Amino acid sequence: XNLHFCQLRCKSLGLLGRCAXTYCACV
Amino acid sequence: SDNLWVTVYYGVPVWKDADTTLFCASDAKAHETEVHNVWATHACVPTDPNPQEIHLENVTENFNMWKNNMVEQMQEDVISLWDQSLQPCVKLTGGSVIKQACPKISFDPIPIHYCTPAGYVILKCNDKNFNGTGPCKNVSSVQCTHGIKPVVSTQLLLNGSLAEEEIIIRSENLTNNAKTIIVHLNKSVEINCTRPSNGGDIRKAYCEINGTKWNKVLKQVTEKLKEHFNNKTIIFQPPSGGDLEITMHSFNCRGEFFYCNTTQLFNNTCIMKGCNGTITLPCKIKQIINMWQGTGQAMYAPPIDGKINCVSNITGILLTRDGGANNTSNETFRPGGGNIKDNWRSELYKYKVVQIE
Amino acid sequence: SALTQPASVSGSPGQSITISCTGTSSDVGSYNFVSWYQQHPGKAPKLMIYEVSERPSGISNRFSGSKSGNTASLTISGLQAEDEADYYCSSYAGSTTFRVFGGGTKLTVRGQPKAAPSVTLFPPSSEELQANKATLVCLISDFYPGAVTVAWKADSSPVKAGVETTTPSKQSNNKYAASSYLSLTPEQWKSHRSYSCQVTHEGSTVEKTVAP
Amino acid sequence: IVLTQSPGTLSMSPGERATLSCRASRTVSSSNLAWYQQKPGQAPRLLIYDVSSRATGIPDRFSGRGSGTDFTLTISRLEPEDFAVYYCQQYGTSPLTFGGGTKVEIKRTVAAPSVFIFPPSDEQLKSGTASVVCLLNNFYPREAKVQWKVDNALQSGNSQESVTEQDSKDSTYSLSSTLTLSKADYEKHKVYACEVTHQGLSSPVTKSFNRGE
Amino acid sequence: EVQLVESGGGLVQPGGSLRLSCAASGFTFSTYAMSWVRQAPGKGLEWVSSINNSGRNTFSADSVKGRFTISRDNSKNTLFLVMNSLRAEDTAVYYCAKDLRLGGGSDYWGQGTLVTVSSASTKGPSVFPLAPSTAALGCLVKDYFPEPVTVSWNSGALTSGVHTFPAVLQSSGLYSLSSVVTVPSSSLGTQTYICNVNHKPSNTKVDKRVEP
Amino acid sequence: QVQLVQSGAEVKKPGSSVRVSCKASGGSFSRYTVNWVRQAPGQGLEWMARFIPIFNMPDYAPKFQGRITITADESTSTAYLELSSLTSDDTAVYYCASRQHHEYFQEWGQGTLVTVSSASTKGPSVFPLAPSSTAALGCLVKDYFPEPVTVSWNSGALTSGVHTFPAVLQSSGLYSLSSVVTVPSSSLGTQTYICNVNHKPSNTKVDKRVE
Ligand SMILES: *[C@@H]1O[C@H](CO)[C@@H](O)[C@H](O)[C@H]1NC(C)=O
Ligand SMILES: *[C@@H]1O[C@H](CO)[C@@H](O)[C@H](O)[C@H]1NC(C)=O
Ligand SMILES: *[C@@H]1O[C@H](CO)[C@@H](O)[C@H](O)[C@H]1NC(C)=O
Ligand SMILES: *[C@@H]1O[C@H](CO)[C@@H](O)[C@H](O)[C@H]1NC(C)=O
Ligand SMILES: *[C@@H]1O[C@H](CO)[C@@H](O)[C@H](O)[C@H]1NC(C)=O
Ligand SMILES: *[C@@H]1O[C@H](CO)[C@@H](O)[C@H](O)[C@H]1NC(C)=O
Ligand SMILES: *[C@@H]1O[C@H](CO)[C@@H](O)[C@H](O)[C@H]1NC(C)=O
Ligand SMILES: *[C@@H]1O[C@H](CO)[C@@H](O)[C@H](O)[C@H]1NC(C)=O
Ligand SMILES: *[C@@H]1O[C@H](CO)[C@@H](O)[C@H](O)[C@H]1NC(C)=O
Ligand SMILES: *[C@@H]1O[C@H](CO)[C@@H](O)[C@H](O)[C@H]1NC(C)=O
Ligand SMILES: *[C@@H]1O[C@H](CO)[C@@H](O)[C@H](O)[C@H]1NC(C)=O
Ligand SMILES: [Cl-]
Repeated sequence: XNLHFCQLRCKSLGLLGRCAXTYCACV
Repeated sequence: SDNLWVTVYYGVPVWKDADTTLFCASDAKAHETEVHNVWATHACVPTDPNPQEIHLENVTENFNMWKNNMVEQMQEDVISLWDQSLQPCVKLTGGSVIKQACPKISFDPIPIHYCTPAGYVILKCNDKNFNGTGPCKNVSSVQCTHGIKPVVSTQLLLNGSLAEEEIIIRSENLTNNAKTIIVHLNKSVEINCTRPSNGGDIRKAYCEINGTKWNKVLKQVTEKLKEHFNNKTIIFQPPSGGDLEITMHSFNCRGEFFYCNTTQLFNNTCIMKGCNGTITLPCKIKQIINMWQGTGQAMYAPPIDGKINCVSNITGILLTRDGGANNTSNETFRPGGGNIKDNWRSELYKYKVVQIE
Repeated sequence: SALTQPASVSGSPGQSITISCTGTSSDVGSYNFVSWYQQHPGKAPKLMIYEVSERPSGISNRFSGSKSGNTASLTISGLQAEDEADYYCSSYAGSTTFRVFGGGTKLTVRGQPKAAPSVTLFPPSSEELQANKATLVCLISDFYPGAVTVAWKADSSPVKAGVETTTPSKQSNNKYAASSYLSLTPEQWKSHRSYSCQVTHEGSTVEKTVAP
Repeated sequence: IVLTQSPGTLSMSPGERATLSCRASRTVSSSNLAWYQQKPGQAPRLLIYDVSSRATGIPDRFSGRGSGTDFTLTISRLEPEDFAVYYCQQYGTSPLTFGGGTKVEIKRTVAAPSVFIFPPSDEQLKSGTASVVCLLNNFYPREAKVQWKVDNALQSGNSQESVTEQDSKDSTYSLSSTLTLSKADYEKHKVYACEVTHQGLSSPVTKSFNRGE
Repeated sequence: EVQLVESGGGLVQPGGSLRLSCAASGFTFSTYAMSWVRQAPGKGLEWVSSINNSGRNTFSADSVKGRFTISRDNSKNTLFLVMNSLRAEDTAVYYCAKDLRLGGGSDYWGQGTLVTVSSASTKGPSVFPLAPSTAALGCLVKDYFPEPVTVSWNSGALTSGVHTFPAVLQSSGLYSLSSVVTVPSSSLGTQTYICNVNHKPSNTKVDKRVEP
Repeated sequence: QVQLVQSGAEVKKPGSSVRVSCKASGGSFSRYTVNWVRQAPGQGLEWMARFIPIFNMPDYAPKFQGRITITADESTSTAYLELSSLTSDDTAVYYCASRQHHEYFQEWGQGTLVTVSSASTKGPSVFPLAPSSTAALGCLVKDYFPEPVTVSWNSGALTSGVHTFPAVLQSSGLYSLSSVVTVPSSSLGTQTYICNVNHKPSNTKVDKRVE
């Protein structure tokens, strides 16, 4: 992957979000 | 009898690209309680003892690892493998908390081969520095793929094949940073992971890599990368954020779920204070994980007692580039992975289904 | 049946017999997945041996499998009355052939002696020739071993057509019966001096003849 | 793809290394090439395979190597049962092909032929055909010329010949030039000569006979 | 214990279609490779098709390819065989089998279900007397479908030496049985017999007579 | 073990078809194993046919493309070759040879002489080759078909000195060879010598050499 939840989680670390299959990668 | 009957063929016959349902084959033992064996005896046929290869002399066929339906099918099967064997106690998926039994298992991957049915044939690219896309000039046909262990992991590819000749870089589009980069190594380095039996934190584990043998391979990985990014200073960093499954080297060893920190593996100062000796990466066994299968969380039972140990050959590295620095005398790479289809591509890159008639 | 077993095998009570199963090198000679099955009349087949020489739980230790080259052998020691049945072998044969079975082997156990069949042949009924057809009823009863060759004659030359003969089933008597029906039009019926059923049974020949 | 062995004949006495080699037209691929020993009256025999691996059964003597286009069938130390024809075949590439072969003849000192001549048989002339046999016996080397003369008119297209497969003991040859013609023509002429060129002859030897006798 | 119950067999015509079902119980259905093996009446065993545990991969014989397709519903512990474009040679008992491995031997079989591919119609028999020439008489039941037929002699009273034989399927999809009772050659014309035949499959009845 | 044994020698008219068989024993078979090679009389080896796996078709040598048919019965463990529209120079010894892991042939059959010819089977006419001026003598064995012929001397007594020459195929289509033997100048009456020729079918001719 849910990308919204990922983007949001990453924003908290000052980063954008991106799915890695089912996971959440921040860059 | 002895593995492999090689043959030559000329002109004939016509074939065109197509997709079809491939089956698997293994040397699974129907007496084994081990879970890949239990799965493979009833998922896969017994491997043929007389495999046949056929060099299709003077043909050039184009390949593309990044669109290969064989990969989507292996994923289908490796999932079925896990849903059968590694049943989590609690699985939080489909707006549902699914409680099913989670007994402790005997787990270690065996190879599975992928095979075409009647009317279809696998074409294999033997060009020894084949990146993964486009023309192949030493083509051959095979009944099945090589043995591929369905080793599910991130950052480091394990127990796979090596690149025969030179280190190979693989990407759907290398100038695109968002595209994952598979590194096929030509020489493997052992990573020796252990949860020791204390008799006490049962989740504290570690991996040991010969930091000598490694930091050589990495300097070569660097120099190969130098070629693709006009001689630029290739530079490693930790993963800039995300889930633990991809921020750490995550893999399954003896059934247990290992998470290991690869900060020490990508040290630029070694590419000579310390470095030479043994790199010891801190690991942590986890029960609650995110699932590679589908999106969701899952919990497995606490780890077994006694000494858990896996020694794996590192045969590839999944990296992502940073980008925006283009610009800059530098290109930054970070441990990646997460898409488990990329693992199956790391083996099925050289294969390609085709229809005969 | 790409595996060859002998059609029938016999043996005396208490003695050992060996049913053989011969295949190609791309099945029995490439794989240790030779299975053996038992089938009594009208019942499911039953695994006696699997993986060449393994014996499922609660199968008599008298049964035992073995392989040599492309040939697999089933062996029953201490042969008993009950073991009289059909037996099929089977092997894996690569991804396309997949699974081959033998023709099957009909195992009988000896004791009762040879005895030629009591043949009984009838001509067509006028009630049937009123309806403009003719069929001759050759009745074969009380023979052993249970295997007959039936050869029909028209006058002197043989006949191949209209012949409808049944695989011999076994009687309450523990011997075999059979049946052969030859269909002719009334035309051909009259057109010949005679017609003969001719039942060969272990060298022998019982021959009954009927005529107008 | 074509493959050829120079030379046709390789005359070398026992225990003498010196060797022959295969040679591909449009280069046979990967080390994928074998060779065979064929003796007179027998089937071919697998010697070496891939390029240097020696078949089960073969005791050494027979080395061999090559890679690109030049594969040497490697002699070193011959033997009495090692004088045979040696063939060669590439697996790798289009249609499987063999190579014309190289005969290893036994070498010896030069020996001129003992030329024997035979008039036709009186039994034969009853049938209307006359056959004049001229034997060349126990000579070396193989190459020899036999001219037929009828009243010293030179004959051509009526005289076939064949030769012994080199004798073991002596290591020599023999040859039968059989001059066939009609009894009509036989009785028409008188003196029948068998002129023999060779090597060990300063002057060409002629053997002759007149019609009976 | 493992249980496999096949269902959905029956009578069907050439080109017609059926679906078979196997109800699995007493084992984890979804982890075992399963197979269909058939047996034509009185012939050997033939592997028809197999399916792997997950159901993603199926295997079938050439003599059945592109008409039969094996499937499974692992949620419903069920095995299927869709049988399209049927032919006379597809006539067989079809067994459902739990395999030791995919392509290996089958360690439990169901009781099978019979599929009869026959372009044929219900019909009463043609009833004809088989006369005496110590002495034997009998009576012919010709061209009926389907099995069985019940037949007695003199209200079922006589049986001192009756022998109602086994039925014959003709190369024309029709069964044809005969009956035969023994007598001494001094009953002839004084005593009457009868041989009541009935074909409940129709209700067709004939209470005929056989005389010299 | 692994041994291959082929059908008997055969004689065929031009524009006809021959079928040789090759039965394998004590090894591993399949269609792929057998390759077919030939050799015309005293000429080189000539490869002809194989079976390509996977695809799995026959592949032939260009020379025989439309004339040839390769086959393998797996249960019988036999291979077959079928050459059609035969011509006088398809006469050869046809070998079956077992492919191994790489296409090199380790087992060869004993061979099969197919003699294509429109000549009729015939026994030889033997004639004296008489001495005059060691001393030589011999037996000319003319106009026979097909191959082979045996030639012995005094039933096997004489072996040292003999040179039974290879056959030569006359323009007629029949073969003809000579057997000679070298003997001491003075024994021509004291000692006798005779030649035993044996053609199948179906001749023995025991001839004598005086003078
Ligand atoms: C085969 O390769 C040769 C060069 O090695 C060349 O002459 C020819 O064009 C090629 N044929 C095909 C069909 O590519
Ligand atoms: C591995 O690959 C590199 C090319 O990137 C090469 O320089 C090195 O010699 C190779 N080493 C081995 C052991 O293959
Ligand atoms: C792979 O090689 C092709 C040219 O054959 C090229 O288009 C592609 O960029 C290469 N990929 C990489 C990652 O170098
Ligand atoms: C590769 O990536 C670059 C940068 O993201 C992009 O401009 C280009 O379209 C891509 N190339 C192809 C062939 O799609
Ligand atoms: C894995 O490690 C073992 C032991 O060093 C070695 O024999 C094997 O070849 C290795 N495989 C790879 C792919 O590196
Ligand atoms: C792996 O590490 C453990 C603990 O340090 C050690 O006992 C074992 O010998 C190592 N194995 C190898 C193959 O180096
Ligand atoms: C690490 O590898 C090097 C090179 O193979 C070897 O010489 C060294 O002994 C190894 N180090 C240890 C601590 O085993
Ligand atoms: C890995 O280790 C480094 C150094 O201890 C630490 O800064 C980093 O946060 C660790 N990574 C994760 C994902 O815990
Ligand atoms: C890199 O290596 C140096 C020298 O051994 C060491 O001081 C440093 O802690 C290492 N850093 C990382 C991030 O591994
Ligand atoms: C790699 O292979 C070894 C030996 O097959 C095995 O013990 C180990 O568990 C494998 N690695 C993983 C991550 O499964
Ligand atoms: C093709 O690759 C094979 C397998 O590595 C190799 O043995 C051979 O040298 C190559 N052949 C050709 C014709 O390119
Ligand atoms: Cl997070």
